[PDB]
Amino acid sequence: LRNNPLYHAGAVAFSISAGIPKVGVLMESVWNMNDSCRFQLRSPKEEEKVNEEQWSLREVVFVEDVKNVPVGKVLKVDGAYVAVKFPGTSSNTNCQNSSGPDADPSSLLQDCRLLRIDELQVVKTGGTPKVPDCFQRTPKKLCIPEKTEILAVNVDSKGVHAVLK
Amino acid sequence: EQWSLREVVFVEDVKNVPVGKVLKVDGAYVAVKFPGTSSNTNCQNSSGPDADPSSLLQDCRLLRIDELQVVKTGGTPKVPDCFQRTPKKLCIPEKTEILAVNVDSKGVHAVLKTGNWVRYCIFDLATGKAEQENNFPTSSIAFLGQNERNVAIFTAGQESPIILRDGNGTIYPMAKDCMGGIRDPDWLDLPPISSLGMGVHSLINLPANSTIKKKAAVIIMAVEKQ
Repeated sequence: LRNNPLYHAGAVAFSISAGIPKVGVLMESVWNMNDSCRFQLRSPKEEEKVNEEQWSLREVVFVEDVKNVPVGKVLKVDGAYVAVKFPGTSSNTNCQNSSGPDADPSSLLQDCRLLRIDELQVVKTGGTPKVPDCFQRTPKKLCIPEKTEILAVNVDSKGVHAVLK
Repeated sequence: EQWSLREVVFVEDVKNVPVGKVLKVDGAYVAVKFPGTSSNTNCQNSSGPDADPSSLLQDCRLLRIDELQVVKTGGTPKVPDCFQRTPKKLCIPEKTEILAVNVDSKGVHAVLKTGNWVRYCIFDLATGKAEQENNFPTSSIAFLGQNERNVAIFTAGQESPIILRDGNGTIYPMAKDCMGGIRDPDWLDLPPISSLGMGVHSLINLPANSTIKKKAAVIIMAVEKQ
């Protein structure tokens, strides 16, 4: 879909409140980084509600956009419209095994979304557009002034702090 | 051939009014299986349980909901038939006697007697009423002639001219005036006609560049020898 959010429901993130790092699964699609969204904390339906908090994305750091960036196979094209089978479109979560030859062919209709061609973006051999990782995997050099001696250093979210002689 | 719809009569609005069964609804978009949408005319037997599920997709059109109309238990909207299957009465004026009648696409043509008066009448089939009625400029007795049973109003067929006959067997020389009335009789100096033939004939024997049109009325006159 062309109208992709910044992060999708299901992305795993952590928030550091009260010094407790809390790990939670994003419950809704994020459209702007200055908003606040609900996260279900993860290690007859009250237990499902008991572990949601709403947090702002400043506080939250996404580890993974695990899922829910939707890629489907175009099963038909017609005029301005298209039929596309995406993973997870079936409201019947209990139909995870109808991949047999006896799959009621109405189920394949139930599985596919009907959209307009202009609402879709073609996925090329490079995969879906990756959200850039927020972990600086490799060491990055800092611009140390010349002819200076470093007496002490430390770190914080604010950046690097150092005493220079 | 390219035909002007004015001259065409549709016999039966046969087929090609496609009813589809809605197979899936997705917000404002829908998938509908309509008959004859499979470009593979050779898939007429894939109605088995092993029917490749992709074939069902190939068979159904994708549209928006606003482009569709629900078919109710009365079927598709019938185009009204152009053939008046049952007899329809015409609005005949009271106290009139009918001397002759004939037909054409223009409607019904009849000669009506009213006491000592004689009138020529054209009837509209939509309303059933006379579209125009005119008294003859000649004496009514002269039209009634020696034998009123001889009165007639012959036509060549469709799109035809009209030939009246009086009670003497004479062709009555009709013509409209510029007021919509009847001009003085432009006499023909003709003997009586015992019988007259009727029909329309093609003139395709003509060259395509002819000024004479590709149609004509053919009239055969059994003229009496005086």
